[PDB]
This record gives sequence, structure tokens and C-alpha cells, in this order.
Amino acid sequence: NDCIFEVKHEGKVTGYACLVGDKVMKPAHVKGTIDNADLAKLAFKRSSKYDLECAQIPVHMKSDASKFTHEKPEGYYNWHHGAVQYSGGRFTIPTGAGKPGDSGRPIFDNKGRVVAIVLGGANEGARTALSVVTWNKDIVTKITPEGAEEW
Amino acid sequence: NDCIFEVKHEGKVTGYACLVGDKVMKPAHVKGTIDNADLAKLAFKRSSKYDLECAQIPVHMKSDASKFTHEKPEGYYNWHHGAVQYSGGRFTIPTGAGKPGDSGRPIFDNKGRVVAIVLGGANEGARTALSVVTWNKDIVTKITPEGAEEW
Amino acid sequence: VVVVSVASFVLLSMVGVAVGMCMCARRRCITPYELTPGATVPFLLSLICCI
Repeated sequence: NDCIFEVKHEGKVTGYACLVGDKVMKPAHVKGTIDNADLAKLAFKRSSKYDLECAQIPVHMKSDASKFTHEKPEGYYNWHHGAVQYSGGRFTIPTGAGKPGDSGRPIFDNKGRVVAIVLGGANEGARTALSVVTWNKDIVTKITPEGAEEW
Repeated sequence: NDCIFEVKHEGKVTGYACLVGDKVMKPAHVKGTIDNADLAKLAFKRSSKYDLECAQIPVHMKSDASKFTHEKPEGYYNWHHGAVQYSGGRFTIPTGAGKPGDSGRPIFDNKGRVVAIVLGGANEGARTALSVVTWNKDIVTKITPEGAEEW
Repeated sequence: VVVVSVASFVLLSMVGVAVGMCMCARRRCITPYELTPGATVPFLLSLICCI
């Protein structure tokens, strides 16, 4: 809920960054800066392979970090724009359920733990597959449908 | 209401900009920038002869703009701080109706159309004449009462 | 050398001035049309001036 901080460019929100575990995670493809001054001044590292940009969370903001898990059982997960279905290794939401500008939003499990960060997706019939950033054990991996658009 | 934007310098509003027809209008005597980043980054043409800066409205993202007319019949017109009397070809308001910092505010007719932009005024007894920007077919003109001060 | 170099400079300066005043004249003549909401530049004016 309070994981999210806004990323703005020319006064507009172009995506989100949020505090997960011990580090700040944001989409690397999103242009803009973080609204929060304490996070905005952080040095960030980037990986074009994962479209992921991150920095360490300041100690005084440690309590605002969300819980996270690497576990991904088949079932339903929650996020800001309704629910997201996970099966077959793929995260899926109803077509049109998400929009451009929603990148950086976390997906939560039923215990409120962050599972993945949404970067984009593609509309295939009544459902849209998501492009997400998730962790398996000790590394970050990127899951993307054959078709995808950046949000 | 409608399509009026603030112009800020330092920590204060110094005047207003507005969308009239197909063009963005701002008083050239007002320091500071437009609050809306979409307009702030827009290049303007300045003419010191009319105390006026203009730029084309980015109608591709902001097509909403006030309607305008060249007709200026004797009678009453409206603006944000009250009503303005048009008499003898001159715009007149109560002396306490206007003030420094109100420059850039449009004058509307009873059809909701813009006829003029307020730049300043001069005190004549209990009433003050306004220094305004007006236009007729294909030409913009500036009408300034003697002793009028910029607002 | 002095006369040719100076005369060339002066002649080029005069041309630069002639051009400079032409663009100033165009800016002054056209601005009032671009400064006016809803205004359309007359064909003749848009024909002779680059706008």
C-alpha cells in the first residue's frame, strides 16, 4: 500500500518506484526522478538486461520497506488495479486492467508480501500477459511474453 | 475556472497566462514561469509593443481553450474579480476590484467569449480604467489609459 | 591590400546590415499576426514573407 513512491518527469508520473526488502526498486525504462528527496538523492545501479534500477534503502526508511518472497505457487495475487492470476509461470490480468504509467507497481501475495514488479504486458484476447521482474532464490530474473509493451 | 494558468516567480504568483483560441497568451511584463510544465517549456514570441507574449496551443494534448470574439459592444463584461463596464471604448472597473498580480486575467462577454486581457489600470475617482489587450480582425492592439500602471 | 581588405569588410558589413534589417522588418511586420489569437496571415503577406 505504502511501498510506492512516484517517479515524475516534467511534472507527470511516468511510473513508480517502491521499497522492497532492503533496497529501492524501480523500472529502468521509466524516465523521471523519485518524488521523495531521501530516495531521490540515492545513487542507483542499472541493468539493461532486467530493465531494473536499484539503490539501498536509508536506515530511517527501513520500516517503510515491504516484505517480499521468492515463492510463487499457482493462484491469485493482489495488486493496485484489481487481482492478478498466476499460472504456468506467467502473470495475467484482464485485458485493459492495467495501463501505461502503471510500471513499477508491485504484485502482492495473500500475506502482503511482494512477489514481482510489473514493467509492462501484452493484450492477447480477453487477457493480458505481464512483463514482470521477480526473484527465484538469490538472483533477479525477467519474465516477458513474446509480445510486450513498456508501461 | 476554464483555461487560466498561474505564472510564478520566486515563491509568489506574479500574473496569469491563458488559452484563447489557438494561442497561449501571457503578459510580457510579468516575470516568472507558467505553472504548467507543458506550457512552461513552450517557446514564446515576445513583443514589447503590446506587452504580450504568445505561443501556439499544444492542442494535441490541450485542445480545451476559451472561445474568442472581435466584437466589443458597449455594455458589461465579466472577469474573475468582478464585472467590468465597457464604456466609450474603454474598460472600467471599481478601484478595489483590481490589483497588482491580477495581470493576465481575461475578460469575457455574456456568451463566455474572451474579448480582452487585463494588463493594468489607472485610478479615476471611484473607478479605474484598465490597460488591456484587445483584438479585431487579424490584428491585436493595446489600449492604455493615461497614467495606467502594470499589474 | 589595405584598401581591398577594408573595402571588402565594409561592403560585407553593409550586406549583413541590409539582411539584418530585412529580418527585423519581417519580424516586426509578421509578429502582430502571430501574436493575435485566431488570426490568419493574408495570402499576399504569407506569399512575400517566409512566415
